[PDB]
Amino acid sequence: TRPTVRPRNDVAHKQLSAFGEYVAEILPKYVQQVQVSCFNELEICIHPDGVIPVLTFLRDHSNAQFKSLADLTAVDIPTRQNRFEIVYNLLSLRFNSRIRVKTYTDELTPIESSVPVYKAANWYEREIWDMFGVFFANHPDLRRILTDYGFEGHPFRKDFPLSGYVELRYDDEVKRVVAEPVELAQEFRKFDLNSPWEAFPAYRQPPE
Amino acid sequence: ITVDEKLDITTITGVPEEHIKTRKARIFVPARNNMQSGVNNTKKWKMEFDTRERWENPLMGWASTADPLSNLVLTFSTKEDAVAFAEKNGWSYDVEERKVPKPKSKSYGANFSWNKRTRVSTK
Amino acid sequence: TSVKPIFSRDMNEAKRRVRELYRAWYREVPNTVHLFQLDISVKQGRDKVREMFKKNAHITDPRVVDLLVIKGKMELEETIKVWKQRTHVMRFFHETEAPRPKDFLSKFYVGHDP
Amino acid sequence: SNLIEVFVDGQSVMVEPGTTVLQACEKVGMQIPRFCYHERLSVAGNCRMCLVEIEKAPKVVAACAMPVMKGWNILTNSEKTKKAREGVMEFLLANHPLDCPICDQGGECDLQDQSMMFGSDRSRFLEGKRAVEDKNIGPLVKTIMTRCIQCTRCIRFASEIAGVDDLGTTGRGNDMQVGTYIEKMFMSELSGNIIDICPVGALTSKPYAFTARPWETRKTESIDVMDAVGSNIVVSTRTGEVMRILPRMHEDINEEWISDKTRFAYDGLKRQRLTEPMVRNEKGLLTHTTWEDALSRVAGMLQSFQGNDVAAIAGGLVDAEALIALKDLLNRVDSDTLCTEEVFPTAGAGTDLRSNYLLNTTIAGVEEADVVLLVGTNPRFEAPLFNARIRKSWLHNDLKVALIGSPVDLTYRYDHLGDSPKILQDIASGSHPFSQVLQEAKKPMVILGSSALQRNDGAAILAAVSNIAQKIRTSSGVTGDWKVMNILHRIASQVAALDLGYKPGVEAIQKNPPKMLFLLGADGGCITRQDLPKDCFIVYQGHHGDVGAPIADVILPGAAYTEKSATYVNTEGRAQQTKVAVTPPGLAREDWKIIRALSEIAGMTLPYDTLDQVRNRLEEVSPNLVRYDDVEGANYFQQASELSKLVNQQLLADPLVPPQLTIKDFYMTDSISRASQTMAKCVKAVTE
Amino acid sequence: KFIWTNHKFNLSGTPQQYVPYSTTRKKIQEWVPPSTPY
Amino acid sequence: RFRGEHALRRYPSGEERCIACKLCEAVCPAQAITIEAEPRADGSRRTTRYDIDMTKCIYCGFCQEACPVDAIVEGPNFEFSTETHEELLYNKEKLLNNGDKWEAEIAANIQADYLYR
Amino acid sequence: LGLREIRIHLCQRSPGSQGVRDFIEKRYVELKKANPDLPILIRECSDVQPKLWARYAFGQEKNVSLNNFSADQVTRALENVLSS
Amino acid sequence: YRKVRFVGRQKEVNENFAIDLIAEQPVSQVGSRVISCDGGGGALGHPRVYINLDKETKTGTCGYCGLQFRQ
Ligand code: SF4
Ligand code: SF4
Ligand code: SF4
Ligand code: SF4
Ligand code: FES
Ligand SMILES: [Zn+2]
Repeated sequence: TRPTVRPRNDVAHKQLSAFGEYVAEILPKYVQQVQVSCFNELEICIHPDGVIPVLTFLRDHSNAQFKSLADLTAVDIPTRQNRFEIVYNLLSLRFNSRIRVKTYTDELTPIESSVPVYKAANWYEREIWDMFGVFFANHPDLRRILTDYGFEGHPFRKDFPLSGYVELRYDDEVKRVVAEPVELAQEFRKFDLNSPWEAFPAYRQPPE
Repeated sequence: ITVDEKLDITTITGVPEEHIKTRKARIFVPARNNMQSGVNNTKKWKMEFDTRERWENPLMGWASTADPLSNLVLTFSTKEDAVAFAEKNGWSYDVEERKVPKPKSKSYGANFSWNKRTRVSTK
Repeated sequence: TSVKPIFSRDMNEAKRRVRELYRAWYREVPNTVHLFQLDISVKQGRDKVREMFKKNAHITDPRVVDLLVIKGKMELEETIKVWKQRTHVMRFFHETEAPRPKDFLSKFYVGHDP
Repeated sequence: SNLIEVFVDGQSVMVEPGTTVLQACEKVGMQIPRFCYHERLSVAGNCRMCLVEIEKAPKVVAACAMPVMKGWNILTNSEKTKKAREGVMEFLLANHPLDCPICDQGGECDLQDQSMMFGSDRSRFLEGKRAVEDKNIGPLVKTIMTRCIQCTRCIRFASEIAGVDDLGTTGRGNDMQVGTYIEKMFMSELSGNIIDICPVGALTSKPYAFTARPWETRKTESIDVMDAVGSNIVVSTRTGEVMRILPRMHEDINEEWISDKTRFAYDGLKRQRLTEPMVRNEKGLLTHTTWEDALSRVAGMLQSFQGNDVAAIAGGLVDAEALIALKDLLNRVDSDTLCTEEVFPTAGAGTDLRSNYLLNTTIAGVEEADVVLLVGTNPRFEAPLFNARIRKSWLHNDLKVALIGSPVDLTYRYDHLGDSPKILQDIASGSHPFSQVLQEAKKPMVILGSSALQRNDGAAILAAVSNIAQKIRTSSGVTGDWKVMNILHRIASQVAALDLGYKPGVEAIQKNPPKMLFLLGADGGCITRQDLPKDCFIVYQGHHGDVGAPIADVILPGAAYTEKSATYVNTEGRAQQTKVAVTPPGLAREDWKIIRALSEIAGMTLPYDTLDQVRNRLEEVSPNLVRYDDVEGANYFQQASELSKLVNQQLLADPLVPPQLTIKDFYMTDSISRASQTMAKCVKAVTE
Repeated sequence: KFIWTNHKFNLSGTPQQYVPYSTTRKKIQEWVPPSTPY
Repeated sequence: RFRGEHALRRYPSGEERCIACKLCEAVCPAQAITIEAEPRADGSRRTTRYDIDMTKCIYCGFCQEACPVDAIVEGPNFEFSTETHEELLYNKEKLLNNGDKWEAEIAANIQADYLYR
Repeated sequence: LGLREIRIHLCQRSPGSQGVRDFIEKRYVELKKANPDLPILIRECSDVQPKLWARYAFGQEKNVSLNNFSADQVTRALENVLSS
Repeated sequence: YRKVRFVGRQKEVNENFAIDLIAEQPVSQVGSRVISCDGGGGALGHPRVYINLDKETKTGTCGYCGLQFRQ
């Protein structure tokens, strides 16, 4: 359009269009939506039964290696009727390309863990257990990482209010370092910044 | 397989402490801070909790407080999935209603009459 | 209910699993009372455990009971070993915290509707 | 049938033949930028800020005011629309001062929430900026007319609803101002309501003026109780204190408008307030006490007295939850003898099914009526929003309005029919014209106000107008049912109180001398200690100390209307639960929980503790106090009208005069009106 | 103008240590009872 | 351009350059500032209370650059180290004293550096 | 005392309550012509089991539940309490 | 009740006040219609705002400027 606006290219917008066309053509048991990101990236929606095989198809092949697990993460979403969102991410070292694996889930429904396929996701899966409560099945070592020994909230989800319940202190009443109910010395003001007029017309929701 | 069909109501417990039975939630549609006129602030069912005491911190005047919830708004898409979250964690609630205005009948050019009463001036 | 379970199937393997780990905790009360050098009476540590299991008996569903197992299974890692430095164990015994009124008239003198 | 299929943005939608491009594009969910157009006003085309590029046309039109013909292609986002919105809204942002450090609409103003989203990116003027001067209007409305985008929205307000034609358009070209040419003050009811209308920072609030910016407040919805219809507000707390309140735009009451008294009276919440229980000290002294002294003090006297020597009056602004703990405490001891402050005559009915005691035509049926007659009331200064609905329905279709008694100033052309009670008796017959237009009416409406019914001849005028309400309904009546006879009020918590099963009118205590009274009325002096017997005690329970708290034995504090989850009932039987904003200061408490700790320290202990158990006790007595905001169809008063013919009291000889002054009676009325000094500061500016 | 004389210091307790305080008017201003006569 | 102790400048012959426009408090990332204005009796609006914690102060430079009327300035003196937590809370009438102990220091700095920003 | 008053509840529709909708037509103006002391209450909508409360003897409740009577059963089931 | 925190602490408070130090200004006069005040020097001080000085005759200290300005 002008300077200070990002120039795109149609090369990678056509190749990454054409490449992952046949990842839905040759495993149509699991893959249920594929969409191309406008900034030349790929997302591929996978039913949670296909957590191990579509990785295992990728893990070794001649046409799509994807041998580096960069980032396993997890997002929680109320109002979805299935809460969470597990997002895998991989790296084709032979090819310089990215693809993300977005598998939805719920709390009580377990997920078959990707420990045997990648040994990178040993610590990326003990962590998500602590922060949301997703129970990854048959994990070789499931423990308590990044939290204290007394938290029972799984705090990175939307039901845990920002400051905790267990604000700590010391007393000389015996020797110990003891807990207490939470007691702030300031309100933590909550500002309101969401301004009207619906500035974005392209992403507009259907009218209803 | 082992899909073991049955029906039992999903209620979870253990994660908060005592604020299950003490606090009734509140689901409402927010309605248009009237000093302006943009209607993007609507269109999302939210929930919000009760307000409790705010005393004064007797060294400055900072309105310090307990009541650790006190700042939680969630944004739900609809009524159908509004109440479907107050039960799964299991606290009480009360539901408001969405209000949409009269359709309505306005017509410029009706401000000038022969025998009617709507006739404006000073413009 | 179309979702696979964790360990149990229906009401019987679950309610023998929860009776299994109780025999672990009943054995591993009088060990930590000297393994941390904490000076109370040993019957206090057994009263807290038989208090704690009766709390959750309102469940009418499997794999919720199985979720509480995993929390109960995990604590025997830290507690039977030495990973809590005398302080994370003693938080179950609210010694410091003042007593709550829990009767109507005593709330009315002190506190705006807790 | 009867629609035009019109394609917005290349997508079909079906609109009536005669809507606008504005409303039709607002049907598929788009907001064209609006300045000169509010819904509840008329329509003008004098800012040119909606510019749609209609497809297959050279020119560009305004979507505010034009019809929609056979199916166009309303093309909103194009490359000619976006060259116009960006070009119009560089014009007005030129001649404009460089505020937003100090202008008070720094959070919402629509030269600011357009001009990031739509509109330009930088400025090219580069010097100029004409500067007109301000003036005064009243001690409500700070007026800086430098800012002034001249959208003519405040001026079309005055010629509309608030019918004082006072503002104008004075000048030619760039040289014009808006305000009143002479130095006349502009003040009525609904006078401070323009500061919501004003789309930039010209008209802004005087008492709020420089306190806080609006991204910090905590909006919690609530309902206001100073008046008959209630309200629909939203309070705005900063750090635990009320800053200012707004309307909330319920579609039947407070269409978007709020009353002026209900807006500027939050100061009386926090000025002159009682915070603690106080002990007797035997003289005219009255000193504070710790909370566990004065509980069994008054609860000692409950075990002594019995029978009708103890009573209670309650007629102010307390809810319908602290009026159940009173009724189940005084009637488990079997001593009822209790009444409200308000006087309402009962002849054949009044507590049972009430038959006209709620306003039978609702507010949404007022716009459907054709001939409205109303007697014995000055509807302007009591329920003003009901008056504005008449003002709307007198316009926009035809209406014929007559009034009986006391020639006053209503803004629409009524006719003073007569001024005596004897006009009512003759209009039961055919005489003194309009005489049969009520008989020739298709949807009648005959309002009695509660100003005349308080008098000594109330049982006559109740039965007199019910006769002519019977006379019309037995003719045809309307088509159709169309309930006719109705009434309004001027005390908020009366319909909530009376339909719990109380009695109306202080007469039962007016005959006998009971010893101890509980005052929740209270500030109206319909009972003094002189009308009482000797210095036997009365215990007072309230939150203000104006009249009745100095003359008292032991006072107990309470929370006012922004501090407790409550229930109130307007004149249609809706139930509008107010919610918590601030927790009450000091040792004050909620009203209905001091009653149980009065009960439980005494003998009888009530079988309910929490607020949900209170509302089930409500649902036992009256099941329509949990049916929130719904008006059921139940009239049942053909039986009541013949049974109300039982009492044969006659009229009197006095003109049906309302208490209200020119304005001045409007300000200082209830309790919060009295302590609020801004009412005290806007009352001396009227008289001068 | 409005400059100080020579200098100052940040003295932890000199005995002067500035001991910060509140700078507002009280909020609710509770009502006082009537006088000793009736 | 160094960052350090806080100050509030004022005009030639004094006006307390602040106008309580509420921006230096809306972009503190750490929510240190606590302003409560009131219409002062002359008609021009000012502050009543102004509070900056010196412990939540994360030392951005976001107060220094959000101000339109050019008042609150991160002043160039790291002299600190008091002995009580009750002390590092600042009021309004500390900052002015701390902002008029020097203005020969500060106004030599801003005149050199306002040409870039 | 006893007694003080009674409370006639009903529903506007769901026509199993239709005994009271004739009872008001038959015995209210004949009913309340007798007893010009007792303020018997009529309220809005129970929507199911249109009960009839009585309240007397230091505030004690006595609730018959007429679900679907005739117009003559409601005529005679009121003087069970009105006599006593 | 509150005054015990500065027992032996000297209670350091402000000395000069600008609650009213406006009034010692020789309020400027021009004999014109509208004047600019970017007061305090260019590229510093408050932004430029144009005030109408026609009453009988003052301006109003610009809202920002504080200094009494008139004709
Ligand atoms: S007060 Fe100002 S913004 Fe409002 S209508 Fe008049 S000129 Fe326009
Ligand atoms: S009215 Fe508009 S232009 Fe004037 S200060 Fe407010 S936002 Fe800025
Ligand atoms: S320095 Fe600027 S941002 Fe801070 S209070 Fe003063 S005017 Fe507001
Ligand atoms: S330096 Fe940053 S964090 Fe500290 S007070 Fe200034 S803006 Fe706030
Ligand atoms: S934009 Fe308001 S007049 Fe067309
Ligand atoms: Zn200036």
